[PDB]
Amino acid sequence: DEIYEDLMRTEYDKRCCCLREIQQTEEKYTDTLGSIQQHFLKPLQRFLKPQDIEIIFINIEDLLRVHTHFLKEMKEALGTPGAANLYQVFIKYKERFLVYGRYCSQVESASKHLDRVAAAREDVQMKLEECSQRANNGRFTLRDLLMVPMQRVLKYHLLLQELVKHTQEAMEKENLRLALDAMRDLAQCVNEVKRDNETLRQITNFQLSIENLDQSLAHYGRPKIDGELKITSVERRSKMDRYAFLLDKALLICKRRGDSYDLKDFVNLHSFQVRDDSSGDRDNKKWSHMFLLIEDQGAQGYELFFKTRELKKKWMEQFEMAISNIYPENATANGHDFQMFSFEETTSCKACQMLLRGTFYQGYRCHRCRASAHKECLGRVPPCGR
Ligand SMILES: Cc1ccc(-c2cnc3c(N[C@H](CO)Cc4cccnc4)nccn23)cc1
Ligand SMILES: [Zn+2]
Ligand SMILES: [Zn+2]
Repeated sequence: DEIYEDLMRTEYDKRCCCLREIQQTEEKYTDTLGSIQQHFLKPLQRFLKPQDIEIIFINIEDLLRVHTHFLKEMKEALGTPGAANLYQVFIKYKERFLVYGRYCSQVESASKHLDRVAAAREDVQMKLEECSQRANNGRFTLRDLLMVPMQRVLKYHLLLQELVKHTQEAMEKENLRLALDAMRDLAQCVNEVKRDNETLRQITNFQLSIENLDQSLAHYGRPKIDGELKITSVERRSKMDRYAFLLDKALLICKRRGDSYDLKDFVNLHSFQVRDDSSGDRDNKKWSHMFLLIEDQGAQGYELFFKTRELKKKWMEQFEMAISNIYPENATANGHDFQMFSFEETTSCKACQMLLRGTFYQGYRCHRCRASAHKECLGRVPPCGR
């Protein structure tokens, strides 16, 4: 991005040059956090209402407080001849940079609110231009500066990557790779928050469209796939034209009515299994591509028909992915009973002790002992009722 680019401006040169670059951009970034606080946050408190400040700036002050201490510890480690303790700074501050979670989640809606407050008031609109002049001579608006903290967290792993490449001492190279991994994890934490928020928006849209559904879709996990299909059942053997929404825990069978969809059948995937039918084959005919969805006690069996082989293939992989998410490998290992969970507060995995990243269905919780864990960590968790 152009705004970040403009704001941030021998074999062992490269190694030493990278250290200067890291320290320079960190000072430049901490001053930018200071600029938002002094030139925008304190003067706008006299204009905007307290709730508007809370929404637009979020925890910006706490970010500045964390980076003030980070730049101080960075300077001491880089200062000492050798800079061998630099890796320890990045490892310690990865856990301190958790404060970014709240920021990353709320920043898009803070930008939207800032636009609304400025559009409604020429008074605020003129004060926003005034602040930009006193801080950066109008080169950067508050709108662009509030997006800078997010651009910055995604740069740390690109900075340490270059430093690792140009480090020749095998022990310092190995220690810096631990700091590089920890920074690569921080960049993944951002993606999980953006990705989960987009899922939460998609769910909201589906609630609007689906009629006669008297339940929140958030209870069924993540949307998998949605689309037209033909359906058959044991008691009604003729193909019914339908629209289906597949989420991790449920399949909704609806009837399309322009934009609106009327719920006809609710299928709870905890009790159902997928069975392939290769009979409709070699893409012979439209609507001949079928698989079965059978209830685990033989109570019901649905035949699902799709227009093409490509479509049927895609739906089958998504049903497999959904049932694997309800019932993952080692879900009942060591006395536990791990089930899909959406965590409100910041939580760590009982097995690897790492964060359950994101804002929606981040992992699993055993209902018995209440231990939290990642999908791939279930078998490693301590036995239920230690
Ligand atoms: C740079 C960066 C660092 C960390 C994050 C980040 C990613 N996921 C979380 C998290 N998740 C919890 C569930 O454990 C729910 C939750 C989510 C968001 C806010 N508050 C609570 N807690 C703290 C931070 N988190 C994102 C970006
Ligand atoms: Zn884990
Ligand atoms: Zn348990």
